[PDB]
Amino acid sequence: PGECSVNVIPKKNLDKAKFFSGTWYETHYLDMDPQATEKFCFSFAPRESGGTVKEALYHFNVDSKVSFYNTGTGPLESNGAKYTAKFNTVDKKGKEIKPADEKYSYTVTVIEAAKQSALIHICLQEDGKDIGDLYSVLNRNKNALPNKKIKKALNKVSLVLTKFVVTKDLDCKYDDKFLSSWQK
Ligand code: HEM
Repeated sequence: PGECSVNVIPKKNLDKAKFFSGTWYETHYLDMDPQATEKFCFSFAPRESGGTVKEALYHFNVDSKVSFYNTGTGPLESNGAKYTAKFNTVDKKGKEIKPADEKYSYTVTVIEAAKQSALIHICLQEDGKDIGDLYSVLNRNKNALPNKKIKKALNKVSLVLTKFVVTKDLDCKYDDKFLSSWQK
């Protein structure tokens, strides 16, 4: 069973306006499938209004040199640092090229945020059942190292940063304009 991790604790009192703004780059990631060894880069632009999150997602497969673009939309939980979204597929210009498949969703939890850093966890689900999960360290700057608060959050749940894949040395290609222009 590709079971999602337990003990994923949403940050208490996340500053919403701060987190749900601008562009976040993944700097480190830990796919919980040890055989998922394809190198990836990721960036996203999450926005929130009225209790609904609308975000633009960008992945880049370093192995295959193929990128894919998604948008996700879903309700923010009352705790303010977790949301479950449905997603579609779009092209670089924002047009839908594949509609949302109802049977798929994902759940994002913001575990910690400090200064220019954040730590999130994503659980992918098919029909409300776990199909896989990933932790990611985020930063406003592609090359930056995480704040110590991020490490403390990882240690609370027996993870260490060395187990994460480090992005900065890979041949990432980003579409920063797709994200910068999100909702403009
Ligand atoms: C907010 C954070 C993230 C969200 C919401 C997210 C969302 C998604 C979604 C919806 C898919 C499925 C796309 C599809 O099958 O059509 C996907 C696939 C995938 N994502 Fe993420 N992702 C996030 C972060 C990351 C990060 C940080 C990495 C690694 C650096 C990553 C690696 C992957 C991989 C390896 C796949 C499988 C792609 C394939 O089938 O070729 N994701 N992600």
